Amino acid sequence: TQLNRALSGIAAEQDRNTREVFAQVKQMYKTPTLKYFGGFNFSQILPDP
Amino acid sequence: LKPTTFMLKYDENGTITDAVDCSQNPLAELKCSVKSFEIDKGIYQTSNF
Ligand SMILES: *[C@@H]1O[C@H](CO)[C@@H](O[C@@H]2O[C@H](CO)[C@@H](O[C@@H]3O[C@H](CO)[C@@H](O)[C@H](O[C@H]4O[C@H](CO)[C@@H](O)[C@H](O)[C@@H]4O)[C@@H]3O)[C@H](O)[C@H]2NC(C)=O)[C@H](O)[C@H]1NC(C)=O
Ligand SMILES: *[C@@H]1O[C@H](CO)[C@@H](O[C@@H]2O[C@H](CO)[C@@H](O)[C@H](O)[C@H]2NC(C)=O)[C@H](O)[C@H]1NC(C)=O
Repeated sequence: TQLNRALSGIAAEQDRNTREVFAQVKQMYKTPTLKYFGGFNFSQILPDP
Repeated sequence: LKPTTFMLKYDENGTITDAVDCSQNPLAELKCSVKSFEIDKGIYQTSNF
């Protein structure tokens, strides 16, 4: 059981790292339909619907 | 009588106040797991099958 905590202590704290990096946004924003802003082309960075 | 597992609670005077069958139902192993009658909200790893 001591070996189970030691992995489960890792496996949760490994899951904690992923939330802190990415989910720094409160709000989901829809991708704009204009993938071209003022001459700048964002096609390979935004996902394609 | 059966040879199974009990958790016992003693007072400050050495008197049994309470007990819980550790083989009764899946909640009651958890109280035997963490050594507490009162248990917080969360997910808790208990024994293998
Ligand atoms: C920003 O840059 C990106 C590059 O990453 C660019 O995305 C791609 O551009 C090409 C060319 O404009 C698009 O390809 C077209 O897609 C249609 C879909 O049916 C094809 O049929 C077209 O092919 C015809 O035309 C070609 C030359 O004109 C011929 O070689 C071909 O045989 C056909 O005759 C055409 O190639 C491609 O679809 C996009 N990519 C995506 C995911 O849309 C993007 O266009 C740039 N931004 C802007 C605003 O232009
Ligand atoms: C544990 O034993 C003690 C005695 O050592 C009990 O304490 C007494 O309790 C009575 C009635 O409750 C009081 O009038 C006394 O003042 C207490 N004495 C002391 C020294 O505390 C105590 O009640 C027992 N525990 C339980 C849960 O009953």
